[PDB]
Amino acid sequence: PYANQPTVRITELTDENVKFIIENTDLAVANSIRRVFIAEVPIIAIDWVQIDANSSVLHDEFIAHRLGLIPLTSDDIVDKLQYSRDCTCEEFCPECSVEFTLDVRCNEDQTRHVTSRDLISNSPRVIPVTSRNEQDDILIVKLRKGQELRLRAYAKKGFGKEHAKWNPTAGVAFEYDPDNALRHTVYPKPEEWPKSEYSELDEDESQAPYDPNGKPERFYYNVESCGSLRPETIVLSALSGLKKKLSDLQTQLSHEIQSDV
Amino acid sequence: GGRRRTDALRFLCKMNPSQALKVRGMVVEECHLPGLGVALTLDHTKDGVSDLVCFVSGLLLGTNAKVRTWFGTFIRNGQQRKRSVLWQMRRQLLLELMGILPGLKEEHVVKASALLRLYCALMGIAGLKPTEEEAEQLLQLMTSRPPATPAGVRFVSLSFCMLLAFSTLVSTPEQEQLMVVWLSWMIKEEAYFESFGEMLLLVAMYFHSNQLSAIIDLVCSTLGMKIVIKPSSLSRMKTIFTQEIFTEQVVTAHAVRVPVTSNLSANITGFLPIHCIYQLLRSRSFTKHKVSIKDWIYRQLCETSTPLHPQLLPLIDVYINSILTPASKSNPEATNQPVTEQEIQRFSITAQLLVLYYILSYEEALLANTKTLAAMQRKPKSYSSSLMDQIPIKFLIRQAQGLQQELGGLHSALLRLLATNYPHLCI
Amino acid sequence: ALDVDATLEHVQDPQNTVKVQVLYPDGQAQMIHPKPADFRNPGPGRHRLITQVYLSHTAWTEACQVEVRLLLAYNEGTIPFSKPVKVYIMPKPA
Amino acid sequence: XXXXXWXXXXXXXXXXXXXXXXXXXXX
Amino acid sequence: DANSALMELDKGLRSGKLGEQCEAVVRFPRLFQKYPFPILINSAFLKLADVFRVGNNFLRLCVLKVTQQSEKHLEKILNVDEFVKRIFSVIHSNDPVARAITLRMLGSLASIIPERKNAHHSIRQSLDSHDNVEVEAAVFAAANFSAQSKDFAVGICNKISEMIQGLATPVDLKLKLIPILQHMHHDAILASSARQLLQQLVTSYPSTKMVIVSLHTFTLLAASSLVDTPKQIQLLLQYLKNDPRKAVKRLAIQDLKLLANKTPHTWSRENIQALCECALQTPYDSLKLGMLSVLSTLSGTIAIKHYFRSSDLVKLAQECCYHNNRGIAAHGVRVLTNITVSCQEKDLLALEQDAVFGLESLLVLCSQDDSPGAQATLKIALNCMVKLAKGRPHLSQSVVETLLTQLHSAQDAARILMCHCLAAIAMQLPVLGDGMLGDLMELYKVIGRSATDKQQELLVSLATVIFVASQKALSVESKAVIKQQLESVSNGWTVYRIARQASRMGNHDMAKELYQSLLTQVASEHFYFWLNSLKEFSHAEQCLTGLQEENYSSALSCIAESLKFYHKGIASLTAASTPLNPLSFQCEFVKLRIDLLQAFSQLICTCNSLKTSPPPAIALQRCGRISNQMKQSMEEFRSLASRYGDLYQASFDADSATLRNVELQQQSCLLISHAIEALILDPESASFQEYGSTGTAHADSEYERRMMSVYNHVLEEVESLNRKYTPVSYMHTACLCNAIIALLKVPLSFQRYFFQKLQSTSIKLALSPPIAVQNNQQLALKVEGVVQHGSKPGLFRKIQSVCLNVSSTLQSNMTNEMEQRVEPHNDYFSTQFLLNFAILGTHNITVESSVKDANGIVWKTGPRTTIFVKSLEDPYSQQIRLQQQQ
Ligand SMILES: [Zn+2]
Repeated sequence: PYANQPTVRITELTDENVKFIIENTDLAVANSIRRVFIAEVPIIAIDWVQIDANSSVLHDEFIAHRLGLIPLTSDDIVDKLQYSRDCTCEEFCPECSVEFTLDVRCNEDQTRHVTSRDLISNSPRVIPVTSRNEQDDILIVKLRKGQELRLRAYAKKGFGKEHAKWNPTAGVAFEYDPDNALRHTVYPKPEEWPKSEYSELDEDESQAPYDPNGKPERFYYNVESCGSLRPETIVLSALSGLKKKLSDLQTQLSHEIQSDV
Repeated sequence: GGRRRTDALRFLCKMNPSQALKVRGMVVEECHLPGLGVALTLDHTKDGVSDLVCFVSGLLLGTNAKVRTWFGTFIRNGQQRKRSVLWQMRRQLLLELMGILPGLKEEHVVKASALLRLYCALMGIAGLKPTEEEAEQLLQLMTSRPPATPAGVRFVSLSFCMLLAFSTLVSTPEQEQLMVVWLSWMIKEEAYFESFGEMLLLVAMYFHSNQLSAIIDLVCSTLGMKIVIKPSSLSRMKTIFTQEIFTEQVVTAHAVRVPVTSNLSANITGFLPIHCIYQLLRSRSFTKHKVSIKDWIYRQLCETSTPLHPQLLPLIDVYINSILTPASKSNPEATNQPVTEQEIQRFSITAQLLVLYYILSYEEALLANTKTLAAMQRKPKSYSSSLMDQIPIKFLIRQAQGLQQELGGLHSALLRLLATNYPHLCI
Repeated sequence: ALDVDATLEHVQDPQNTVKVQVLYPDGQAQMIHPKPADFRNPGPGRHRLITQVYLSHTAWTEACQVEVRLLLAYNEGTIPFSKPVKVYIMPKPA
Repeated sequence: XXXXXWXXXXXXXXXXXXXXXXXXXXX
Repeated sequence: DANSALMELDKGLRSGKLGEQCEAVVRFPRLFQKYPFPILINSAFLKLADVFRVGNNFLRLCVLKVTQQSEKHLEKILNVDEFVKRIFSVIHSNDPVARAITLRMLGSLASIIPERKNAHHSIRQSLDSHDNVEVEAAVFAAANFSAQSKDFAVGICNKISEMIQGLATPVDLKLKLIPILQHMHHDAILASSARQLLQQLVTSYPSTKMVIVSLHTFTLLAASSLVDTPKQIQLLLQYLKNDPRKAVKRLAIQDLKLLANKTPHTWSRENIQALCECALQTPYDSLKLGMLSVLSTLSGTIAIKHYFRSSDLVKLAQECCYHNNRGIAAHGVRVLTNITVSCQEKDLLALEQDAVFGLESLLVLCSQDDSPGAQATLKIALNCMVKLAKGRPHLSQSVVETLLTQLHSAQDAARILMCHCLAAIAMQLPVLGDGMLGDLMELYKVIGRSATDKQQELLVSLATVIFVASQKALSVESKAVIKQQLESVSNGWTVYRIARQASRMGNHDMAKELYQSLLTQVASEHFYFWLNSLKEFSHAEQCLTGLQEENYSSALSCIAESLKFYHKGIASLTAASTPLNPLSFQCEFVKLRIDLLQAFSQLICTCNSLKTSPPPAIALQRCGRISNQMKQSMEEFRSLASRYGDLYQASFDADSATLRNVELQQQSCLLISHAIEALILDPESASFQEYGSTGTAHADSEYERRMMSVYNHVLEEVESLNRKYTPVSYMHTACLCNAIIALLKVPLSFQRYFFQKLQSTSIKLALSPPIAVQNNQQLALKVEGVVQHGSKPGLFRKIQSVCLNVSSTLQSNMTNEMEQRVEPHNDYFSTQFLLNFAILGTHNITVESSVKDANGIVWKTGPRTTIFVKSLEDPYSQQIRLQQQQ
């Protein structure tokens, strides 16, 4: 009648992904963890662009949409930042937002590439991921001579349930039962199906023998980050966020039971 | 740049041998030219153990971390060179190892312990990879038979924690079977359990629970320093104990032969035998292997000091549950002298309060269990009413009131038991 | 601005002896001379000091403290006079 | 009663000295 | 979590069952101990008050017990009004038991609600109730509130008076009701009115219980309210000499003992005279012993100087010196000894011998009986004769002689105490040591195995007094002692303690042999390395004893051999260093001894390099390389002095003796540096009026006496050879280079901090800020630390202020040099620093923790914790700065 006792084994930790295994937990818990990975981990992304000048071939909505999709370093600042709707300031403030400024003027005969280096932050720790001190820079717009782009952008806190620009993950690879011992999927011809990366069978075998008493455990993960958060920070903030949602639901349910009874 | 300076200063110390190892002292103080100091302490050895073992043990195991890292990097870089003073050090240490190996004499066992901990320090910090002859002689020194002194207990403890720490130095079935026959010889020995048996039992519990993380902490605490172990090296070590050496039956039979922690309290920290006994009673291992735990529980309860260890109350609770579960019947504390004599020679007040807590919790478990037992008439085995007259319950809770802060939750639980069971004593 | 209310008891000449010291968390120990206009005298041997002392520093990463203390000055040095009192200060960036 | 008697006033037993006593006493 | 545990024991108090509810209530003090947070203690106390208001009387009693056990935490609740109001609501209950429990709550809460007038009114109303438990609880609450509030006390004094002379009040409740007047120490007129009431009360109710309780509360009022003391003392003496009951006299005796322990300076000569007259004409030894205990307490204070020929106190001390009771004899001897060592008048010369022979008679009476009460009087007598020997030096010979004659004819358990006495005497007067060596050695010989339990303590104490008595070495006595231990004691702890005493007193060959005998007895290799290092240190200090006189070649040989053995010892000592209790002081002391011996050897090499290596071809200057050599030697010896000083400052846990030893080594190397400077480098600039005022040479040890004798001799030689020769002199090198020999001739003493760790204290220093801070912002170091007292917290010194020094060094210089003297209030301190980082890059900052004791001495003890700070720039600020620069 009680809780699981889940164990964690991490097989690969990199600045771009974490590859770990969760055992002795339920399928619903693992899937909700994956869903919070994609949708409910808060990061900082641009959500307010004031265009002052745009002579480029791309219109203002296009530039704003591209600026929103630029990932920003969000580690240990997204926890301090409040949501913009929850903060009591009139305009934006440092306690709920990060201000960005871009001002590029093309005066040369060569094409000017407006990149994420031109996005200038007012916070030293919320910067574009490609501007971290190898990889090239995210191109925003290309400018010919005479064209300019002056804008003021404000970057706030949100999660991927609202908009995919706040999704911190690139690919959340998720697996369970790699040898199909549970027969949760049924291959018409199991011989022509390639082995999983986590498969524990020989070349002569095609799938494990059927286990009638089995349940899904030993869930395999590969959480690739977009660079906005460290992948370990993605997993830790996902667990904290799911815990917080459950605790908030506990609080409201306790109030509702107390008011009804 | 280095060889010329080393030769010049070795010649200078040959010219002035009185201040020769003062230059070794300046080598250590300035953290320059480690091989020169090694050559200085090697060239002037022409009782005790030796000066070289003290010197490099002090380098690797000293308070100064800079000197430790400096000497470790020296040995690590010297390993990569083709087989030069490092090899002279290793040959001298090896011929020092054969100087005491036969078991061992009762006066050479401490020397063997010091040499063995030196090899610990080398293979832990320096990254020294021992040779085949070095590993064979070292493993021959592991399986020696000390005269079962406390020095011998320290010797076998260090040898066992090195088998745990460095499982990469066996690599052969013959040294494997020599190791396990030495382990079986140490297990069947009786005078070692007076300690080493606590360590054996605790690592057996940790492999049965598949912890393999505080195993590293126990090895580091016994050796007195931090070593990277890479627990995949201990994977073959786990299967030796789990399937062959420390089975559940022999660890359960060993759980009663280990002595109790005398005068245990919250001051005595760390993982104690009481925790392992509590873990075994949680898994009902003693009834599953027909081993009597009543004597050990009574002996542990009879020796307790004035701070209360947090594990004592859950241990008593699971012991009472083990008595009254329908899985089997652990024997309760006997109605005579081990309870009547215990509540009269000069037993501790915490012992009396713990026994009173056990008795009252046994009474509530009996009254909450007979509604659904339906097993046997001898299964309850209720205490006599004449026994409870010799128990000064109000008096004992009166002393327990005055020492509330010295008890964890014992005074609270005793108050709850008194209020539920004896409301006439709560007026 | 920080307002103080000092209950000076049995001070012979509080107009020219009682001084306010503000001590920032760094080495700054700015000493403030109150004007004689706000040394109120509600009784014999009783005095009231109501000054609006002024505090400023650049940005802090956390609200540290500030140390406010009354001092007595004499004709060449100054000595502690009142109980040391800590006030929390948070200079936020512009 | 010497004020500087080391063996006397052994109520303040240390950690190293206590272990040394336990090791060199029963031997 | 704290709030999780609070909810875990909060859910139990609506269980309905009284057992789980009292469970929930009495778990609260453990929660208060674990989580001392005011916002949480507040909520816990408010719900405890709520369950007090709604619960039954047993739950209310549990809340009362919790409140009594949590008195220090209830000052930090700060919602006082509603908490006290919901407790106070059930003062109106018709149940007298509930009213009594609430009165006990109010008395328990009286520290945080003084001047709370409804509580005062409830106590006053409940004092007149008809239920005994409610009246007793009201008395308890009145006793608590009178201590914490003077406005309660002024009216309740009149009320308690009127209900004491009210005869409807029974005698036992009167007895409980008298000690309310103890807390009348608020106003002088209040204490005067209380004293008038007590004076009427003692004569109004002359019962023995009434006079005991009234006299004790009168004296507690007189001790607390200090302007009552001479009349209280004279009242006590009057009741001691006139009231015939033994219990009243016994309270008068113990009460005058309390007043003499508290305020002995306020006793007049008439009070001491009256107490002495009481002790003369009493027929009971049980009362005379107590009176002499009071007079012996008074004798050790300045009351004797206020008292002062042959007076009644002297005659009483002489009479009680020869008494069949051992306690009366001990007290009379203590009074005689205190009078003798207090002053130097002509009259005490007669009673000096009286004190000596009374001491000897008490020794011959208290030695052969082995009673538990006899050992206390023996300790008193031996402490008294130690004080007699130290305070007055000349008569110590007879004291030592009677101890030696008593040693051969006394029981074993008495012999440890006389060995301690003889060692305490012999460390202060060294001329008495060598004359008593033969008898003590015979006593060591005649032990054999004629004991089983006190044999070990007697062996170590008697070997200790051999080592103290023998200022020189041992030739055959060492072999006889070795044979005695080998035949008798296989317990290696006795051998270790005897070797420890040998290395303490400088008998290093004996220590070397005993440490060789001990290397096979240990279990851990750590103690093996420690014992081997001790053996090598003792061997090296024994090798240093080969310096006969003036022979610099043999000096070089002996110093080289000692250095070889001694840093072989430090090679084996740092192997014994542990993560838990490292050998830090031992390693630093041995390293400093190595450096001092090496500097001595280098200086003797420069002595030889005067005559060797002749001066250069030059037509101070024109002296050759030797001028720079003594310059380097002076620099090295001054650096050694500074390092001995910083070892002194870093110890903080040593004795007075170990600190004195470190100071002696520092003075030794300072003496050598000054001897270089004053007669090689610049005799004209140096050699001022450095006449040390050698008056009372209060040197506690023989080693200290030898060191200051050597210092005085060397300083006199330097002053006598200041400008008598040219700076390139053979007499200069000879006198300095023989000063080396005189300094090294006395053996080194290893003190107690080298062996035993007492007063283990440290700073945890858990600071809270590679961390990164913006260039424009200033970093805030919220640094906090907790001290860790081990066993005795203030055995030698106590922490008064924790001086924290923090500085920042860029490019991981010292520009943020800051200092704050914070005071720990509950063995914990917290302060916050403001560090500025204008230069971008990695900033290494370090924080120190100096401790200033009660005397004002700075002890550099705390850890040097370092954290690295990176000064990263804002991208907008960086762009603005580059645009402004370009
Ligand atoms: Zn905001």
